[PDB]
Amino acid sequence: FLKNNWVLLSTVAAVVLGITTGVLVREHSNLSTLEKFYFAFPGEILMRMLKLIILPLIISSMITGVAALDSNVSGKIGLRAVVYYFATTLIAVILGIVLVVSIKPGVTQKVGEIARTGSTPEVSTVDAMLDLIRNMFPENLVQAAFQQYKTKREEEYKIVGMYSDGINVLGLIVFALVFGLVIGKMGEKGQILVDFFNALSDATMKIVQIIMWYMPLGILFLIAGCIIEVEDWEIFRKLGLYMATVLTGLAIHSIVILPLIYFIVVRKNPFRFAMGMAQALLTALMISSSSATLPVTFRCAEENNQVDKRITRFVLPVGATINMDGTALYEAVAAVFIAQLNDLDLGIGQIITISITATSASIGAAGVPQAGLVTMVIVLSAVGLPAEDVTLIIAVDCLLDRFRTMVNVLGDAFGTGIVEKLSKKELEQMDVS
Repeated sequence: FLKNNWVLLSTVAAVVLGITTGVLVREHSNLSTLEKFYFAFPGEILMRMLKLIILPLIISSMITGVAALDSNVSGKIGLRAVVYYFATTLIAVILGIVLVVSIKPGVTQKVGEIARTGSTPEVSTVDAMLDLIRNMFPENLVQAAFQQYKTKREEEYKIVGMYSDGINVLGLIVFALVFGLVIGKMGEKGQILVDFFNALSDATMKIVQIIMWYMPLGILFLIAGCIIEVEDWEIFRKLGLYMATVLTGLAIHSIVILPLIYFIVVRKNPFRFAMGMAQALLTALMISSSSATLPVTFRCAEENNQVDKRITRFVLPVGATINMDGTALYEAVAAVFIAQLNDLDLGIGQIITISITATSASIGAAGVPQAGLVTMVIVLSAVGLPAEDVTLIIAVDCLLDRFRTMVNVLGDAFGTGIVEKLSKKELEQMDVS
């Protein structure tokens, strides 16, 4: 078993050791504010090392996957993937609404005891929905590689725009898809570009494999530092039911709904599918970033369970940005909890409004600095509640974001096989032409 499953064993041992180190240092020592940063420094180095790979990997993988197919086949596969993602997001939103309504956590608790932290960002709903489309088509490609576009109202108000930092994944993916479609059709004129991007993708995969060797040491200090940062257990005890209901929703989704759909579509063991991606699930748990974890998910999905290259190369980059299942669940649950905190009546129209708003805003908050706060503000504004109440959950927002990424990765892994089976006729038909 050793020397072949070394990476997974090292990751598990690092997780256990980091938990032990963090709890011991917190319980039997006291550190200053500055020293915790120097204790978590290796985690930051690992996080920037993983952040750097994202751009070339995403671009080359998307271009290769799109150019490896034909126009009609690419259209059909993209349509199937989009339909599957939308259906699973809508089902997740319904599940979250039903669970949070049935549990009724906010009624028993009192608003006065809970303390507020952080601030409420200024959000305009229509402006955000238009910013999505504006970012879909950036003005500059080089600027789109590390910057995003934002618009705010100012003055009977006029619109003024500005550029802020942050890689624009959506616009890059759209342009890569168009470029891959074009050079797939060019043929003998675009073969050199296809070869260039294939080589770039392979080199990026090798660099990722190199980074995976150092990953466990970073993970140890990442976990230890994250555990150290907690101030007291009173905030967790007061908000225990909120974590209970979000985690119950995520677990129910992951264990029931996705394997059930997999069984209605295909016929195999969904749990054999799920157990082969433990490395990717852990990667998601500690790194907690769907884009950063993409190389690991790619590698595990390609190697462990033998999936075809075209389906993986085309489904994984799209599912990185579009698939938002845990996010929507958390938005719905937290928003309804906030509504319960205040005096409100749960009408059917209001529930339908929340159901639509959670999905729409979660799709809107696909890639942004703080998706959760913006989505919560949009949902509250649609309902009519004040936007200041987003501050309460911030103290316990970080914990769930670790499991949301794991759920998203599992959903992408299941959807890859689902689409593969669905379009298995085309793969065989076009193999010789």
